[PDB]
Amino acid sequence: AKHPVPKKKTSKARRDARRSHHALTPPTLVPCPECKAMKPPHTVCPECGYYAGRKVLEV
Amino acid sequence: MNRGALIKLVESRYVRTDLPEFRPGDTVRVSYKVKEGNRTRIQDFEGIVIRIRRNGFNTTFTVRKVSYGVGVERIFPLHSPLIQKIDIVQRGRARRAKLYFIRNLSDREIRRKLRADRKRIDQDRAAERAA
Amino acid sequence: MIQPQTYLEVADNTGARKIMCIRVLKGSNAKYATVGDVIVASVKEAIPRGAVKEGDVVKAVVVRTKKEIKRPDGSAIRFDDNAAVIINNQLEPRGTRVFGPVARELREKGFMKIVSLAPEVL
Amino acid sequence: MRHLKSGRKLNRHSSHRLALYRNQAKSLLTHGRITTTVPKAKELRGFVDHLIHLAKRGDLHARRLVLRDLQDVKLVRKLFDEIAPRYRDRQGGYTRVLKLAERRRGDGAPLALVELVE
Amino acid sequence: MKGILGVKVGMTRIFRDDRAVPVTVILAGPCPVVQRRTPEKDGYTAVQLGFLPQNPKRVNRPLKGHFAKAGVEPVRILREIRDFNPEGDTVTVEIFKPGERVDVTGTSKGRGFAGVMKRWNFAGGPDSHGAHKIHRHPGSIGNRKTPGRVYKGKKMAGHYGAERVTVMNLEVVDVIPEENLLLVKGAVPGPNGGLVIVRETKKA
RNA sequence: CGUGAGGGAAAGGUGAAAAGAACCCCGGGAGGGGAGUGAAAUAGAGCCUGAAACCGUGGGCUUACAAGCAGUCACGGCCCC
RNA sequence: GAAUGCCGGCAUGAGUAACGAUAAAGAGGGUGAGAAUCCCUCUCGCCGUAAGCCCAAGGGUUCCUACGCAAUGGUCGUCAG
RNA sequence: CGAUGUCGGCUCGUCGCAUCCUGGGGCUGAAGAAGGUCCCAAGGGUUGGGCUGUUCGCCCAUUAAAGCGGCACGCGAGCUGGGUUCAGAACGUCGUGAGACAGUUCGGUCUCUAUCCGCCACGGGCGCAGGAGGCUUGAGGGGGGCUCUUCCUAGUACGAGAGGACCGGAAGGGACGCACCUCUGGUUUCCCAGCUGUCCCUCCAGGGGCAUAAGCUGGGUAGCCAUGUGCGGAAGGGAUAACCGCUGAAAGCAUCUAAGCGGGAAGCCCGCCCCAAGAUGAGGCCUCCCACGGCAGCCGGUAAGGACCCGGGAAGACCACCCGGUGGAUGGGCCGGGGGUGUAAGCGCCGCGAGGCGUUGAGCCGACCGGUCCCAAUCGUCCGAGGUCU
Ligand SMILES: CC[C@H]1OC(=O)[C@H](C)C(=O)[C@H](C)[C@@H](O[C@@H]2O[C@H](C)C[C@H](N(C)C)[C@H]2O)[C@](C)(OC)C[C@@H](C)C(=O)[C@H](C)[C@H]2N(CCCCn3cnc(-c4cccnc4)c3)C(=O)O[C@]12C
Ligand SMILES: [Mg+2]
Ligand SMILES: [Mg+2]
Ligand SMILES: [Mg+2]
Ligand SMILES: [Mg+2]
Ligand SMILES: [Mg+2]
Ligand SMILES: [Mg+2]
Ligand SMILES: [Mg+2]
Ligand SMILES: [Mg+2]
Ligand SMILES: [Mg+2]
Ligand SMILES: [Mg+2]
Ligand SMILES: [Mg+2]
Ligand SMILES: [Mg+2]
Ligand SMILES: [Mg+2]
Ligand SMILES: [Mg+2]
Ligand SMILES: [Mg+2]
Ligand SMILES: [Mg+2]
Ligand SMILES: [Mg+2]
Ligand SMILES: [Mg+2]
Ligand SMILES: [Mg+2]
Ligand SMILES: [Mg+2]
Ligand SMILES: [Mg+2]
Ligand SMILES: [Mg+2]
Ligand SMILES: [Mg+2]
Ligand SMILES: [Mg+2]
Ligand SMILES: [Mg+2]
Ligand SMILES: [Mg+2]
Ligand SMILES: [Mg+2]
Ligand SMILES: [Mg+2]
Ligand SMILES: [Mg+2]
Ligand SMILES: [Mg+2]
Ligand SMILES: [Mg+2]
Ligand SMILES: [Mg+2]
Ligand SMILES: [Mg+2]
Ligand SMILES: [Mg+2]
Ligand SMILES: [Mg+2]
Ligand SMILES: [Mg+2]
Ligand SMILES: [Mg+2]
Ligand SMILES: [Mg+2]
Ligand SMILES: [Mg+2]
Ligand SMILES: [Mg+2]
Ligand SMILES: [Mg+2]
Ligand SMILES: [Mg+2]
Ligand SMILES: [Mg+2]
Ligand SMILES: [Mg+2]
Ligand SMILES: [Mg+2]
Ligand SMILES: [Mg+2]
Ligand SMILES: [Mg+2]
Ligand SMILES: [Mg+2]
Ligand SMILES: [Mg+2]
Ligand SMILES: [Mg+2]
Ligand SMILES: [Mg+2]
Ligand SMILES: [Mg+2]
Ligand SMILES: [Mg+2]
Ligand SMILES: [Mg+2]
Ligand SMILES: [Mg+2]
Ligand SMILES: [Mg+2]
Ligand SMILES: [Mg+2]
Ligand SMILES: [Mg+2]
Ligand SMILES: [Mg+2]
Ligand SMILES: [Mg+2]
Ligand SMILES: [Mg+2]
Ligand SMILES: [Mg+2]
Ligand SMILES: [Mg+2]
Ligand SMILES: [Mg+2]
Ligand SMILES: [Mg+2]
Ligand SMILES: [Mg+2]
Ligand SMILES: [Mg+2]
Ligand SMILES: [Mg+2]
Ligand SMILES: [Mg+2]
Ligand SMILES: [Mg+2]
Ligand SMILES: [Mg+2]
Ligand SMILES: [Mg+2]
Ligand SMILES: [Mg+2]
Ligand SMILES: [Mg+2]
Ligand SMILES: [Mg+2]
Ligand SMILES: [Mg+2]
Ligand SMILES: [Mg+2]
Ligand SMILES: [Mg+2]
Ligand SMILES: [Mg+2]
Ligand SMILES: [Mg+2]
Ligand SMILES: [Mg+2]
Ligand SMILES: [Mg+2]
Ligand SMILES: [Mg+2]
Ligand SMILES: [Mg+2]
Ligand SMILES: [Mg+2]
Ligand SMILES: [Mg+2]
Ligand SMILES: [Mg+2]
Ligand SMILES: [Mg+2]
Ligand SMILES: [Mg+2]
Ligand SMILES: [Mg+2]
Ligand SMILES: [Mg+2]
Ligand SMILES: [Mg+2]
Ligand SMILES: [Mg+2]
Ligand SMILES: [Mg+2]
Ligand SMILES: [Mg+2]
Ligand SMILES: [Mg+2]
Ligand SMILES: [Mg+2]
Ligand SMILES: [Mg+2]
Ligand SMILES: [Mg+2]
Ligand SMILES: [Mg+2]
Ligand SMILES: [Mg+2]
Ligand SMILES: [Mg+2]
Ligand SMILES: [Mg+2]
Ligand SMILES: [Mg+2]
Ligand SMILES: [Mg+2]
Ligand SMILES: [Mg+2]
Ligand SMILES: [Mg+2]
Ligand SMILES: [Mg+2]
Ligand SMILES: [Mg+2]
Ligand SMILES: [Mg+2]
Ligand SMILES: [Mg+2]
Ligand SMILES: [Mg+2]
Ligand SMILES: [Mg+2]
Ligand SMILES: [Mg+2]
Ligand SMILES: [Mg+2]
Ligand SMILES: [Mg+2]
Ligand SMILES: [Mg+2]
Ligand SMILES: [Mg+2]
Ligand SMILES: [Mg+2]
Ligand SMILES: [Mg+2]
Ligand SMILES: [Mg+2]
Ligand SMILES: [Mg+2]
Ligand SMILES: [Mg+2]
Ligand SMILES: [Mg+2]
Ligand SMILES: [Mg+2]
Ligand SMILES: [Mg+2]
Ligand SMILES: [Mg+2]
Ligand SMILES: [Mg+2]
Ligand SMILES: [Mg+2]
Ligand SMILES: [Mg+2]
Ligand SMILES: [Mg+2]
Ligand SMILES: [Mg+2]
Ligand SMILES: [Mg+2]
Ligand SMILES: [Mg+2]
Ligand SMILES: [Mg+2]
Ligand SMILES: [Mg+2]
Ligand SMILES: [Mg+2]
Ligand SMILES: [Mg+2]
Ligand SMILES: [Mg+2]
Ligand SMILES: [Mg+2]
Ligand SMILES: [Mg+2]
Ligand SMILES: [Mg+2]
Ligand SMILES: [Mg+2]
Ligand SMILES: [Mg+2]
Ligand SMILES: [Mg+2]
Ligand SMILES: [Mg+2]
Ligand SMILES: [Mg+2]
Ligand SMILES: [Mg+2]
Ligand SMILES: [Mg+2]
Ligand SMILES: [Mg+2]
Ligand SMILES: [Mg+2]
Ligand SMILES: [Mg+2]
Ligand SMILES: [Mg+2]
Ligand SMILES: [Mg+2]
Ligand SMILES: [Mg+2]
Ligand SMILES: [Mg+2]
Ligand SMILES: [Mg+2]
Ligand SMILES: [Mg+2]
Ligand SMILES: [Mg+2]
Ligand SMILES: [Mg+2]
Ligand SMILES: [Mg+2]
Ligand SMILES: [Mg+2]
Ligand SMILES: [Mg+2]
Ligand SMILES: [Mg+2]
Ligand SMILES: [Mg+2]
Ligand SMILES: [Mg+2]
Ligand SMILES: [Mg+2]
Ligand SMILES: [Mg+2]
Ligand SMILES: [Mg+2]
Ligand SMILES: [Mg+2]
Ligand SMILES: [Mg+2]
Ligand SMILES: [Mg+2]
Ligand SMILES: [Mg+2]
Ligand SMILES: [Mg+2]
Ligand SMILES: [Mg+2]
Ligand SMILES: [Mg+2]
Ligand SMILES: [Mg+2]
Ligand SMILES: [Mg+2]
Ligand SMILES: [Mg+2]
Ligand SMILES: [Mg+2]
Ligand SMILES: [Mg+2]
Ligand SMILES: [Mg+2]
Ligand SMILES: [Mg+2]
Ligand SMILES: [Mg+2]
Ligand SMILES: [Mg+2]
Ligand SMILES: [Mg+2]
Ligand SMILES: [Mg+2]
Ligand SMILES: [Mg+2]
Ligand SMILES: [Mg+2]
Ligand SMILES: [Mg+2]
Ligand SMILES: [Mg+2]
Ligand SMILES: [Mg+2]
Ligand SMILES: [Mg+2]
Ligand SMILES: [Mg+2]
Ligand SMILES: [Mg+2]
Ligand SMILES: [Mg+2]
Ligand SMILES: [Mg+2]
Ligand SMILES: [Mg+2]
Ligand SMILES: [Mg+2]
Ligand SMILES: [Mg+2]
Ligand SMILES: [Mg+2]
Ligand SMILES: [Mg+2]
Ligand SMILES: [Mg+2]
Ligand SMILES: [Mg+2]
Ligand SMILES: [Mg+2]
Ligand SMILES: [Mg+2]
Ligand SMILES: [Mg+2]
Ligand SMILES: [Mg+2]
Ligand SMILES: [Mg+2]
Ligand SMILES: [Mg+2]
Ligand SMILES: [Mg+2]
Ligand SMILES: [Mg+2]
Ligand SMILES: [Mg+2]
Ligand SMILES: [Mg+2]
Ligand SMILES: [Mg+2]
Ligand SMILES: [Mg+2]
Ligand SMILES: [Mg+2]
Ligand SMILES: [Mg+2]
Ligand SMILES: [Mg+2]
Ligand SMILES: [Mg+2]
Ligand SMILES: [Mg+2]
Ligand SMILES: [Mg+2]
Ligand SMILES: [Mg+2]
Ligand SMILES: [Mg+2]
Ligand SMILES: [Mg+2]
Ligand SMILES: [Mg+2]
Ligand SMILES: [Mg+2]
Ligand SMILES: [Mg+2]
Ligand SMILES: [Mg+2]
Ligand SMILES: [Mg+2]
Ligand SMILES: [Mg+2]
Ligand SMILES: [Mg+2]
Ligand SMILES: [Zn+2]
Repeated sequence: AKHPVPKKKTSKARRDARRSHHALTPPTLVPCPECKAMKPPHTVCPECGYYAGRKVLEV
Repeated sequence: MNRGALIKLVESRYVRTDLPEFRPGDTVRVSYKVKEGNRTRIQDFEGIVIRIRRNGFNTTFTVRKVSYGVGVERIFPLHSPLIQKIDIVQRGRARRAKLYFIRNLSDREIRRKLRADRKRIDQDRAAERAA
Repeated sequence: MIQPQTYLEVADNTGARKIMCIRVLKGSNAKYATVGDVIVASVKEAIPRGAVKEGDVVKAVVVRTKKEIKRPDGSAIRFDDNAAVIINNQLEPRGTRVFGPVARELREKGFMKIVSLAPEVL
Repeated sequence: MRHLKSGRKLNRHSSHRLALYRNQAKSLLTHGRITTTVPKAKELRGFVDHLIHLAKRGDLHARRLVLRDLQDVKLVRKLFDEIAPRYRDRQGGYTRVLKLAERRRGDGAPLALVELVE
Repeated sequence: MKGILGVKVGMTRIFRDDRAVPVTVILAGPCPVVQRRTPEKDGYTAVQLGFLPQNPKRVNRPLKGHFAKAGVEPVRILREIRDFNPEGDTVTVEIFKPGERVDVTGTSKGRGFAGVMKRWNFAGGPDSHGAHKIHRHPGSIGNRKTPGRVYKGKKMAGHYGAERVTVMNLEVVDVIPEENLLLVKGAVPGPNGGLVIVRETKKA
C-alpha cells in the first residue's frame, strides 16, 4: 500500500455530524419487588440479594 | 411437526428387510439387476465389504474385488430395488469400520489381516438350523 | 475424470503401455473425460515392434477411471487405474485384445467391439 | 458462517478450553457455588451436569470416567458420596446460572453465579 | 395460476423405474383462504392464503379482526398467490398431481458477509509466486482517470444469501394427501423448516 | 544531546499588607461549597492584565426533495431593541 | 497572510491504529474508599545447555523494611526497579 | 520535472463495431453439400497447451469460433516484478585512459491504518396530517440472453458419380448461472479408537498433561461444500434492420411508396427471475384504536400497538431480521432415536509371556430428529391517538 492520508481537515460540522450516533442510552432499571431498589432486570438484586422471590446471596 | 418422522414416513414405502446383516470385512455376493442389450440380467459381484455408510434408508455399502488384474469397487444403496439378493460368502473380522487400507495390501497381507470371524461363522451355523 | 497431462494405462495389445492425454474430445472446452469419452493422447511408453510407438499421437476411449462413476440406479463403480483403449476414427479398436474389465457405459456410447472383447463388463 | 454449530470457543485453543472446563468443574464441585463470567457460566452447566449424572450411576466405570476430568480422588469421592445422592430423583438440571448486577470494574465483564441446585 | 404455502422438511431420494430420484419433501397444505383480491376492490386478482395454526393468545386485535371477517381460525403466516382464485375456501396439496412441473420460492441460506470468491466466484490470486496478501482479493475494480469511478453494480464483497430465490420447472414426483406432503425432484431454496411457496410452473 | 571536540534550551509578575482562607460540609485524595480576609478573590497561590485559535453549557432564528469558492443583491417569515 | 519561514499554543485524522512475541489461564480466601491486575491457597499451562544457578563487564542504591499512589508503569493498582 | 510509476503477466471488468462465431439477408463463375463477396446485426460466446520476460508471432491438440480495437499502449494507495533503467561483475566492441553502448550476460529494498467522491453491503433519523398490525400494486431498476453433435424426415430433393440438403421433429452434450446436500466426494481442533517417548495420579490395573496454535496415526455426524444433484438460457406476443413483397400513381408502360397493406433477425419492447412507494409523484386493500384531561401550539395520563430486558436462531461484524419468554419446549440438562467409533472397564478362562477368548456390536458418544418443565427466559419498565385548512 501507499499510506492513505486525509485529503482535507474534517470540519467541525462534519466531525460532530459523525458523532450523531454516540449518545449513551441510559441503563435499563426495574424496581426490585422486595426492597424497591432500582436494578437491572434479570439480575440478582445487589441491594438485598433476592431473585425470583427468594434470597440468593449475602449482600 | 416431526420432520425426521415425515422423511422416514416417505422412505417407508422403499425399505427392505429381506437382506442379511453384514460387517466391513465380510465377503459378500451381490446379485444385481443389470440392463444391457437388449435384455436385462442378473450379474453377481463378489468381494470384501470395505465400508458401510449408515443413514437409515440412505445407507450404502462398498464392495471391493479384483477382476482380471484390476481392483474394482462398487457402491450399493442398501435398499436398492435392483439388488435381487445378498449372500454372505465369508465372515471376516476387522478391527475398524473402514477398510480402505486393503487397497494397498498384497493378497497375502489381506488374508493375514482379515481372518475368518469364527464367532460369527458359528453364530451363522447355529441359526440356519430351523423348523 | 481425465484431463490433459493425465497418464493412462493401455488396456489392449497395440504395443502402447502408457499414454498421456493431451485433449478431451467433448465439445470446445470440456474439462474432464470419463469412461466412454474419447481423448487425444501422446504415447509415452510402448513395447518394441508394436502397432503404435512412443511419440505417436493417437486416440483412445477411456474404459476405466479411478474417479468413481455414478449411475442412474443410484450405484457407482470405481477402478484402481485410469485405462484407455486406442481406437481409430471409426471408434474401432486398433488392437485385437482387451485386458481387464471395462465400464458398461461403453456399450450405450457405441463401442460394442471393445465391450465384447473385454473379459468382464462391470 | 456457524450454521447449527454448538459450543462456545472463549478465545482459547482446544486444550486450554478443555482445561478451563475441568478447572471450573473442580471449583464448582468444591465450593458448590462460583462467580464467573456469564458466557463461561453458561458453558459450565452441561460440563458439570454430565459428571454429576455419571456420579449418580455410581459404578466403577463412571468413577474412572469422571476422574478423567476431575483427577482428584477425594473430590470424586465427595461427588459420589455427598453430591450425587441428593439428585437421585432429579433428572437433569443439576446446576443453576443466575446473572449478577454489577459488572467487573477493570474490563466491564458481565458476571454470573453458577451453583449446584438443592 | 395455482399455488400453496409450505414448509421444507428435508431431502431424500426414492426409486422409480429403477432410477434413484433425489427429492425435496415439502409439507404444503392445508391453506385456508383468508382474503381474495378482486379487480374491483384491489385492482388485481390474487388469493391471500394462510398457513400453520397460531396460538390465539399471540394474535393481536387488528389481526384477530382480519381472521374474523373471513371466518377462519388464527394462522401464523399470510401470503398471496397472484392470479389464483380457487373455487373452495381451502387449498391443499391435491391441486398438483404427479408429473406436473412446479416453481418453488424459498429464502436461501444466509452466508452473511461473503467474500468475492464465495459470492461471485472470482478467481482470487495466486497462492505462491510472490503473491502478497491478495489470495482472496478482487483485483482491479476499475480503469484510471477515465472514467475515474466505479460502475454501479460492480461485483464486490458483502452480504450474500438469506434472499428470495425461485427454482423453476421442478417435477412433482409424488403427492401424499394424508400427510399434506409434496415430493419435488431436486433442490429447493433454504433450510429445512423454511417457509416455501409452490406454484405451477411458468415454463411452457 | 553527543564517545568526544562540541552543541545547548525553556522557565519573570498574588496583594498595600500573607491578612496565604481557623472551623464546618461532600470526597480515600484531588477538587469543591460555606465561613472568614481583602478596596477587589474569574487578585486563592495551576494567582496582575488575560487577546486569538481551539473546546463546552444555555438561548434566538434556521435546516432531513437538496447541487455548494459558501458570498452577494432582492423580497418574505420568525426573534430582539 | 503566505518565505515546505521561526517560536509557541491548539486543532484534524479519531474514540480510529495500537496497548510490543499465540507459554494460558480458572476459582476460593484476604486486604482496601476502590481489585481481572496486590497478598495467600488449590487447579491449569510454559522454560529446564534455561526462560534455572554462579562470575566478569557495564550500571550506581535500583538492595531491605515502614509509610504512600499525583506522576512514571502502554489498562488497573491497594503493587512496583 | 516542490514527481502524472513504464513493458509483460495476473485479477477484475466495461465499451466501440471496421463482426471471429451463432441469428437474418442480396449477389455468385450459387446443382447439392461446402465456399466466395457484400448488407443487417454488439444479445451472448470467443478453449487448453509447447517456445520466449515478451506484447506479437510460430507450433501442438481441439473448436461454432479460436475477432480486432478503446478505456493514462484500462487496471502496481489491487498483486506480481520475468523485461527495461541506479550502485557489483563479466564478454564483444569503442576509448591511451577514466570510462562507454542500448549490444549481451549473472545479481540486485515494489511504503500495515482510506478523510472526501465513487463502489459493495448494513443500520440510525426524520418524512409520507390521526395513530397502529398485516397483506400488497409496480413507476423505475437489475439479472439472464452462448452453442454443438447425433438420429428421424431421407440416403429422399439435387448430382454422371463422389457426395448430400432446405422445412419440420427427436435425443444427448460442452462451458456458464442460481439454488441444494438425498447420493458421490471433501472438511469435520477433540465425536471414537489405536500408537510412541516422558512426567504425574496410585504400586498393579486404569487414566491425565505435554510432544502444534489436534503429539502422531486410522476413521468420522451436523454444518459449510464440488468433484456431486436439481433447474435456467426459453416458449410465446408485439414492433423493426438489411432484405422480399401486395395493391399503386406522379410518368397510358414500369415502380415495395408518393396514399395505403404484408412478410422479415441470437438483436429492440414485453414475457422469465430478483430489487423496488425516499415513486417526497412518499400509491392500494383488510383489520384494530378513538371523539382523554390541563393551559394546525403545549402539558400529562392512556388507547390500538410498539420498544426495552431476557432465552435463542442454517439471521448476523455491529445493528438489522426472525422465533420464544412459565398462557412456555427458546437454550441448557436428562431421556429416546439417528450417527460415529468398532467389542470399554471389571471379572472369568487359556498361555512362562507378549497376548488371546468370553461376557459384548460392548463402552464411549458434538452439532442431527424428537420427548421431557429438571435448570434457566424472575419480577417488570418506558413510549405510544385525541386526528390542520378550503
Ligand atoms: C520501506 C519504506 C520506504 O518506502 C520505500 O522504500 C518505497 C518502496 C519506495 O521506494 C518509494 C516509493 C520511493 O519513492 C519513489 O522514488 C522514485 C525515485 C520516484 C518514484 N516516482 C513514482 C514518484 C517514487 O514513488 C522513495 C524514494 O523510497 C526510497 C520514497 C521516499 C519518500 C523515501 O525515501 C521513504 C522515506 C522510504 N524510506 C527510505 C527507504 C530507504 C531504502 N530502504 C528500503 N528498504 C529499507 C529497509 C529498512 C529497514 C529494514 N528493511 C528495509 C530501506 C523509509 O524509511 O520508508 C520509505 C517510505
Ligand atoms: Mg501492497
Ligand atoms: Mg502498494
Ligand atoms: Mg491502503
Ligand atoms: Mg506490504
Ligand atoms: Mg498507511
Ligand atoms: Mg490525500
Ligand atoms: Mg476543530
Ligand atoms: Mg458544534
Ligand atoms: Mg463525518
Ligand atoms: Mg448494606
Ligand atoms: Mg433427516
Ligand atoms: Mg409423522
Ligand atoms: Mg458377467
Ligand atoms: Mg480381493
Ligand atoms: Mg426384483
Ligand atoms: Mg492392463
Ligand atoms: Mg524416439
Ligand atoms: Mg451466517
Ligand atoms: Mg471460518
Ligand atoms: Mg442450538
Ligand atoms: Mg455457538
Ligand atoms: Mg468443546
Ligand atoms: Mg456464543
Ligand atoms: Mg478459540
Ligand atoms: Mg478476546
Ligand atoms: Mg486468554
Ligand atoms: Mg483450537
Ligand atoms: Mg496441545
Ligand atoms: Mg494447553
Ligand atoms: Mg452433551
Ligand atoms: Mg439471571
Ligand atoms: Mg447486566
Ligand atoms: Mg479494576
Ligand atoms: Mg419465503
Ligand atoms: Mg474473496
Ligand atoms: Mg467459490
Ligand atoms: Mg456464488
Ligand atoms: Mg485463480
Ligand atoms: Mg486459487
Ligand atoms: Mg501463479
Ligand atoms: Mg514480496
Ligand atoms: Mg501469503
Ligand atoms: Mg484487489
Ligand atoms: Mg495506472
Ligand atoms: Mg468522470
Ligand atoms: Mg440479509
Ligand atoms: Mg412415486
Ligand atoms: Mg437445511
Ligand atoms: Mg555522536
Ligand atoms: Mg552526556
Ligand atoms: Mg554540534
Ligand atoms: Mg531563557
Ligand atoms: Mg504583586
Ligand atoms: Mg509579591
Ligand atoms: Mg493598592
Ligand atoms: Mg472524607
Ligand atoms: Mg466523609
Ligand atoms: Mg481541602
Ligand atoms: Mg463541592
Ligand atoms: Mg474551599
Ligand atoms: Mg469582606
Ligand atoms: Mg473603591
Ligand atoms: Mg476580573
Ligand atoms: Mg484581578
Ligand atoms: Mg501591579
Ligand atoms: Mg489571571
Ligand atoms: Mg484563564
Ligand atoms: Mg477565550
Ligand atoms: Mg448550542
Ligand atoms: Mg423530486
Ligand atoms: Mg424541505
Ligand atoms: Mg443565493
Ligand atoms: Mg426582486
Ligand atoms: Mg503577501
Ligand atoms: Mg505544510
Ligand atoms: Mg509543514
Ligand atoms: Mg502540502
Ligand atoms: Mg513554519
Ligand atoms: Mg506565520
Ligand atoms: Mg516552526
Ligand atoms: Mg506548530
Ligand atoms: Mg486531536
Ligand atoms: Mg495532534
Ligand atoms: Mg468504536
Ligand atoms: Mg478511519
Ligand atoms: Mg477498524
Ligand atoms: Mg484494535
Ligand atoms: Mg502484535
Ligand atoms: Mg502480547
Ligand atoms: Mg475477594
Ligand atoms: Mg480474589
Ligand atoms: Mg486490581
Ligand atoms: Mg483497584
Ligand atoms: Mg499472589
Ligand atoms: Mg535436561
Ligand atoms: Mg544507567
Ligand atoms: Mg542485599
Ligand atoms: Mg530501595
Ligand atoms: Mg525490591
Ligand atoms: Mg507497603
Ligand atoms: Mg500512580
Ligand atoms: Mg493511580
Ligand atoms: Mg489514581
Ligand atoms: Mg502511567
Ligand atoms: Mg496508570
Ligand atoms: Mg510501555
Ligand atoms: Mg492504601
Ligand atoms: Mg516498578
Ligand atoms: Mg515531470
Ligand atoms: Mg507537496
Ligand atoms: Mg503537488
Ligand atoms: Mg509528491
Ligand atoms: Mg514498447
Ligand atoms: Mg477489452
Ligand atoms: Mg456493421
Ligand atoms: Mg452470421
Ligand atoms: Mg449465415
Ligand atoms: Mg448451398
Ligand atoms: Mg459450384
Ligand atoms: Mg457444385
Ligand atoms: Mg452469403
Ligand atoms: Mg450487399
Ligand atoms: Mg445489401
Ligand atoms: Mg454481439
Ligand atoms: Mg454489450
Ligand atoms: Mg465481443
Ligand atoms: Mg512449461
Ligand atoms: Mg516442459
Ligand atoms: Mg506459456
Ligand atoms: Mg508467447
Ligand atoms: Mg519457459
Ligand atoms: Mg516475437
Ligand atoms: Mg518463423
Ligand atoms: Mg471441427
Ligand atoms: Mg463454418
Ligand atoms: Mg491460445
Ligand atoms: Mg487499450
Ligand atoms: Mg500509444
Ligand atoms: Mg507504444
Ligand atoms: Mg498502461
Ligand atoms: Mg494491453
Ligand atoms: Mg497498469
Ligand atoms: Mg507496487
Ligand atoms: Mg505493472
Ligand atoms: Mg492505480
Ligand atoms: Mg497510487
Ligand atoms: Mg489503487
Ligand atoms: Mg492512485
Ligand atoms: Mg511477474
Ligand atoms: Mg528485475
Ligand atoms: Mg535476465
Ligand atoms: Mg530480451
Ligand atoms: Mg535491466
Ligand atoms: Mg542514485
Ligand atoms: Mg548493477
Ligand atoms: Mg561475461
Ligand atoms: Mg575486449
Ligand atoms: Mg565509446
Ligand atoms: Mg561500441
Ligand atoms: Mg583503442
Ligand atoms: Mg584497447
Ligand atoms: Mg552516455
Ligand atoms: Mg549496459
Ligand atoms: Mg555476455
Ligand atoms: Mg541470488
Ligand atoms: Mg536483470
Ligand atoms: Mg541488469
Ligand atoms: Mg512486497
Ligand atoms: Mg520504486
Ligand atoms: Mg509510509
Ligand atoms: Mg485506523
Ligand atoms: Mg471513508
Ligand atoms: Mg471529493
Ligand atoms: Mg430505523
Ligand atoms: Mg430506514
Ligand atoms: Mg417495470
Ligand atoms: Mg429513482
Ligand atoms: Mg429488462
Ligand atoms: Mg436415411
Ligand atoms: Mg438418383
Ligand atoms: Mg432442425
Ligand atoms: Mg441445450
Ligand atoms: Mg446429511
Ligand atoms: Mg456428504
Ligand atoms: Mg452421502
Ligand atoms: Mg461421504
Ligand atoms: Mg476422508
Ligand atoms: Mg473427548
Ligand atoms: Mg502418557
Ligand atoms: Mg503424590
Ligand atoms: Mg500402568
Ligand atoms: Mg506438565
Ligand atoms: Mg514442558
Ligand atoms: Mg504447547
Ligand atoms: Mg490428545
Ligand atoms: Mg504414527
Ligand atoms: Mg483425522
Ligand atoms: Mg460431516
Ligand atoms: Mg461442478
Ligand atoms: Mg443444461
Ligand atoms: Mg405491381
Ligand atoms: Mg417513362
Ligand atoms: Mg407510405
Ligand atoms: Mg408487416
Ligand atoms: Mg412490415
Ligand atoms: Mg411476403
Ligand atoms: Mg411482424
Ligand atoms: Mg436461443
Ligand atoms: Mg417484493
Ligand atoms: Mg409509502
Ligand atoms: Mg412495497
Ligand atoms: Mg423525477
Ligand atoms: Mg402507504
Ligand atoms: Mg393500486
Ligand atoms: Mg401494553
Ligand atoms: Mg414479524
Ligand atoms: Mg417478542
Ligand atoms: Mg414477561
Ligand atoms: Mg410469567
Ligand atoms: Mg427446551
Ligand atoms: Mg431439549
Ligand atoms: Mg441425544
Ligand atoms: Mg443409535
Ligand atoms: Mg450405530
Ligand atoms: Mg472383548
Ligand atoms: Mg472387556
Ligand atoms: Mg496364569
Ligand atoms: Mg480361549
Ligand atoms: Mg444416544
Ligand atoms: Mg422449572
Ligand atoms: Mg408439556
Ligand atoms: Mg420489577
Ligand atoms: Zn432488592
